[PDB]
Amino acid sequence: DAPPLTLEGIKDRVLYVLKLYDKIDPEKLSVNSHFMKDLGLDSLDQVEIIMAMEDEFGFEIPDIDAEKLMCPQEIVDYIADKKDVYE
Amino acid sequence: SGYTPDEKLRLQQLRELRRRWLKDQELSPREPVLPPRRHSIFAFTHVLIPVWIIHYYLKYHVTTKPYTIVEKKPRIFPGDTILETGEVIPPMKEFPDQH
Amino acid sequence: AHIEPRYRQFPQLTRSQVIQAEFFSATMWFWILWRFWHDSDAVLGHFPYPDPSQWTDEELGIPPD
Amino acid sequence: MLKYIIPTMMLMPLTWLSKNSMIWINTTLHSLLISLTSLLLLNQFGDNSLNFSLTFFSDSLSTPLLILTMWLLPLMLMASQHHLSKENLARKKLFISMLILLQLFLIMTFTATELIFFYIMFEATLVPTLIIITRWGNQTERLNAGLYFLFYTLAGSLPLLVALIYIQNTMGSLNFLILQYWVQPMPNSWSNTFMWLACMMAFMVKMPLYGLHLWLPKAHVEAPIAGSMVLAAILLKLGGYGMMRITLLLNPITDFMAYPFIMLSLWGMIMTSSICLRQTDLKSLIAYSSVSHMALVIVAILIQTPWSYMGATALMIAHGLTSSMLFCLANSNYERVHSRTMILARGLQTLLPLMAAWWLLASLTNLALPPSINLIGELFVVMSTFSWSNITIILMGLNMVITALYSLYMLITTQRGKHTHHINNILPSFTRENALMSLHMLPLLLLSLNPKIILGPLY
Amino acid sequence: AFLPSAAYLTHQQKVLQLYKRALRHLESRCVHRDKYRYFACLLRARFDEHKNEKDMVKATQLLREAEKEFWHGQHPQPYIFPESPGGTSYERYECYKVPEWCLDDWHPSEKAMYPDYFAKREQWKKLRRESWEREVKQLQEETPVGGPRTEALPPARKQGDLPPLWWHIVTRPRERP
Amino acid sequence: ITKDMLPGPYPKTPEERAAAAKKYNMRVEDYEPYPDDGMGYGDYPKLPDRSQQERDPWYDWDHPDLRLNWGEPMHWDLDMYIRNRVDTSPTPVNWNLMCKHLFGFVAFMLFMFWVGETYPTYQPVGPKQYPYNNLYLERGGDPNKEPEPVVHYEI
Amino acid sequence: GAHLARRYLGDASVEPEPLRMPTFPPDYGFPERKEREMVATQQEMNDAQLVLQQRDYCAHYLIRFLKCKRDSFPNFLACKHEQHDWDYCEHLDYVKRMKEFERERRLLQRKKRREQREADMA
Amino acid sequence: SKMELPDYKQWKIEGTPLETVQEKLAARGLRDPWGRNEAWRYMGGFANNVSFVGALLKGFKWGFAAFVVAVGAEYYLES
Amino acid sequence: SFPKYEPSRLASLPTTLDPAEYDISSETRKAQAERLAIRSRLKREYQLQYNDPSRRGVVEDPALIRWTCARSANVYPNFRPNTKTSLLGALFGIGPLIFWYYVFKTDRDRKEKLIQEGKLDRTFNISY
Ligand SMILES: *C(=O)CCCCCCCCCCCCC
Repeated sequence: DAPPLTLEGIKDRVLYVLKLYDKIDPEKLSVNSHFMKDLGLDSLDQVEIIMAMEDEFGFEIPDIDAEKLMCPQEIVDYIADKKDVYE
Repeated sequence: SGYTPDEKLRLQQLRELRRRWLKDQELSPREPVLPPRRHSIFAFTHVLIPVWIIHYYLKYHVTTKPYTIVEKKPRIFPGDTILETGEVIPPMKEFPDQH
Repeated sequence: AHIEPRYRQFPQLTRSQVIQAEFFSATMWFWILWRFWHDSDAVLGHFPYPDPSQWTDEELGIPPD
Repeated sequence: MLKYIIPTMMLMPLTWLSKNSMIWINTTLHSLLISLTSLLLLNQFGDNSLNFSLTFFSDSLSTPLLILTMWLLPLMLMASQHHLSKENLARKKLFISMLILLQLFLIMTFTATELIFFYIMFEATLVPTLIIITRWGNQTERLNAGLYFLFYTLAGSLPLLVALIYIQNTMGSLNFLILQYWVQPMPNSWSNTFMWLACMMAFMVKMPLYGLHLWLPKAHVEAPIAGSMVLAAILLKLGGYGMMRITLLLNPITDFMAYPFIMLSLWGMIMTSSICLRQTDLKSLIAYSSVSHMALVIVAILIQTPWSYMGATALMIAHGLTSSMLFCLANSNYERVHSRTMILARGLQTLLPLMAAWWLLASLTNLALPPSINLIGELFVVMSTFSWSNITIILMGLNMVITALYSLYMLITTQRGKHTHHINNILPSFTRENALMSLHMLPLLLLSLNPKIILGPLY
Repeated sequence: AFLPSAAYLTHQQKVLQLYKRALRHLESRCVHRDKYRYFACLLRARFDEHKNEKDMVKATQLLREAEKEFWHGQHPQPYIFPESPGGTSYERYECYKVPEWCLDDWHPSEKAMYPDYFAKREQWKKLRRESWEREVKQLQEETPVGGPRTEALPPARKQGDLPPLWWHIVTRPRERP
Repeated sequence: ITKDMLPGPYPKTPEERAAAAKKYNMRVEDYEPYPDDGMGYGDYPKLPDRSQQERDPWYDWDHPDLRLNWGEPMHWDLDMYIRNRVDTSPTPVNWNLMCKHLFGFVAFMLFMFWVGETYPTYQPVGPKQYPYNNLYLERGGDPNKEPEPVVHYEI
Repeated sequence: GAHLARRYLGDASVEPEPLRMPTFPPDYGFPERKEREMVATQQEMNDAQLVLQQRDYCAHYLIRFLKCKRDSFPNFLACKHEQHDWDYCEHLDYVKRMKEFERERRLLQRKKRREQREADMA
Repeated sequence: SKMELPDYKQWKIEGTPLETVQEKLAARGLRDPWGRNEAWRYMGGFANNVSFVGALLKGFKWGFAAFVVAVGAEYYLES
Repeated sequence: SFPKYEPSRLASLPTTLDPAEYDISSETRKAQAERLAIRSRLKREYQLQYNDPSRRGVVEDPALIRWTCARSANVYPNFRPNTKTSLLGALFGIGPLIFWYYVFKTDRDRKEKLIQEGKLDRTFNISY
């Protein structure tokens, strides 16, 4: 039960669920791709992305931290902080 | 708008400090330095010895006192034989059979 | 060995668990069918129920008046 | 009774000629020897009491109280040796002498066959207790607490002295055996009414009765730990013992004259119990619990049935032990966190597991868990009060809720939840505190095995 | 209305929070995934219809009416994640989160079983007591007079130093000790 | 701790109200003391009377379990409004609606159980018959007294 | 369950109540009606320690079934014939009880018919 | 320690009810941008699930065969 | 249309349904700024004296001591005997005492009357 997580594993997870979005071209985004700056997304699309993060990793990100994550690396850093990865 | 760059610097420094702390939380292979220090005996010590002890207790300390162990008298039917005095109880009246 | 965790796909199953599950389901159905074949009365009824309307007045001793 | 008075009075040269580093060891050793010696008072007969001389006697009611007192003194000696570790040697010896004098006065109060001797040492117990409270109490309100305690006791108990001298002039004697064989009925008059009131009100105050209990949540809080032990474990029981002794002469006026006071406890043990649901102070919570239990004792004495008397004896002994243990636990927490408020230190089971186990066991014995003698006393009082009247069971049953409703509450906020972050001086439990808890508790659970030695003189 | 970063909540933040909680409650009512997708796209269209609104009082009135709609349309028991507040296993392991200062009270006999860990602990405490005065002297010179107006903390400004007030946020216990 | 930090009497003049609000670490226009009805409240503030479950469950508190901050003026019934005790959090449906529905359901069930008790359900059979004078000796009847002989006839 | 509706929604003058029964003498309409006779004496059934509820008119097959159950241990599933006899006798007793209920109902119906006939005639 | 993921292009919504709901949204003039995220739910071993009647009679065939041979053996062994 | 939600004592109004949240006046902004400033000052003091490596003990809280002193030791000097306090004390102090006294007196009088007339069942009652 509860297999351990790793930084490259969770990065692969967030990227893998990110290329399954019909509003995002998978051949353009990187780990420092801003949503409404480099990808031209919307705030509501960022909310849907955060809900996808919650439904992917099984824990809910609070709203006051959900309004701050703007790049995939920021989501990686937040999940790493909340799950205490790479002991 | 996400973080300010000031907050981003603070989060990065706290994250690398936290990762160093969690790396230091690991154990070296010598730790912990512990100092140096019969097949079915469960059926003997945990079963047979209590049977012996409390059978001695019941036979020689409980039943010697009056009315400690009272048992319901055995059921008596028409047709069996008594060990204590030997009477055969008479059989019952003939059934006016329904079948 | 142990069961590795799969990702977005059907997980690995041992033959033993599915064999035992199918065996116990078949045992339950065999028990139900066997007990309904032999007893057959605790569900449907044991004895006939005589409705009171067919009893004559002679056996009830009803005086004709 | 001279075989216990003389070693107790020889404890003072023992504690006054000892070295500056071995007063505690010598005093604890010899008081434990006296506690072992105390077991020779169990020679009780089914008809006659144990009479030693013209001055002292001991039936089966005084014997558990004597054993509890002489067992309790070493416990106070072990408890009160940490907040007096930096104290001057002469003041340390004076504190130990005050404890020794209090024990001597108590153990010759419980054995006096004559009533005015009982009154004299029943009031001689005031001086060392008051000196301890007003000298070694910590905060400002120890002086007001001492004034309240002393004046409630004396203003309640001077008419008791007047009534006792009137009894000596009228009946001709104050010996308890002579009064047992020369007792006359008290008719219906106003003089007999005030006779009953003068005989009862001193013990009403010292029980305490609801409405006269205002000196308890002060004197039980501002006092030190040993003062808390004597305040909760002997003196209340001393008032109960005096009540049991003096209710013999007040028949049959009691059959109506106890009618208000029973109500003053029957409702009272509700209200004070509810106070424990909304107390911000741990020591005050324990004090109000003591008020409720002793009010139940008051009802048991006032209805004067045999079952109620044995329930009162068992309840007094068990409540003394449990209240002393609870005061010890609260004092340990106060020593560790340097504040008495209950909500400051939380989640202590994560840091102090064995003290949490002692807390759980003490709380379980507080809410009358069977087969402990707390439940035996509470049960017997319940049977007797049900025989007295029916609706009383409601006033019992609701109490049976509310008691648990604070006890486990006292278990939760002090031991369960998330710990306080900024409090980082939670040292591991010493051997002294654990030994004190075990010496408080193991006699109680052992008394659950053979309770017939604490079931009163009419067992 | 209670935040450590901002004193208040803006209108866009209220709209985004409403969209989050409405989508969560709709997911609760619409357990099957395809039905949830249908009504989630319907809710996205309904939120996108009034996206380009410039009259602020009209947007506020629409927000209040949408709040009334949501409060009429709640699940009596919505889905909560197990570790979120109100969940089944929220703060379950808080009995296991022993603070690290208890390690200072360990006996030397049991401290000898972990030599390297306690050497690392000693060097960590040495680092903390070396950087504490630098952190507080940074704290006095950064904030304006009359006290800080916000709860946000400055980072490590210079080189070779640590961010102020870092010890209780770095050495915090793990989620599953 | 100093003597000027403890609560005092009820403030009446505006400068005493300002000093009280300064003492309790709150704004002067946010500080409303209890009414001066002589119930011993003094100058302690009247908080908005909400339970600790209503606080923000995600903002980092100084006391995470109590959902409280260091130095904040705590409620007069904080020992009442903790998360282990009575909650005031809003409900999906109205309070009067809940009370009316529960009382109506309980009253309807009690009335229907009374109606069913008045009108029982049985089977179309005669009473059960036992021999030997309804088991007179087996029911604890004394053998010395002779009862009335009853008998059951076949049908 | 139509008798409940007949008594509750119609009238109770004809429908017999189950509280007290019978309201008629057994010799009314039954010349030479003979009583039920036990097979079991009270002494042997007392020594068999039967339940007072089970001490009814058909305890003989009950005693036979209990003797089978005591004598066939540990083979606990081959006393079906004796218990079949016992609950068959209990079914016959239940048939007798509902026959007595129908007799009471028909006698009350005859009472109603006779009283209305005598009221109309005079 | 090391985790390997399948290809992200293999999830397609065709045949699944996600295709039906996407076509319905298109008929209403909308689109579903998250169908590929949960296209895995209706594809693979998690597709073709039994109903209540199928789950209730699980193992009924072997149980009926066992009942048949048991009743035949009880028929033969009596005579 | 939709039923309006009204507040109760045990069920407060939701934050999102409060009109006062939507008021965007500058005075409300000043009030929230002052509240945030007070909270930031107190938090800064607490975590300045809380992160100190030298300190070992209890970070005492003046609010807790203030609350305890108000709850226990400040009740009497702020009490004035008026009609409300006297009527509440007489209603809740000697009301239940009189009620329970009358109830128990009535029951025991009836029981004694039944006992002395040989009416109450006291056959096996030998433990009292
Ligand atoms: C009259 O109907 C006598 C039977 C007892 C009363 C009616 C009981 C109805 C409910 C039980 C039968 C349900 C059949 C589907």
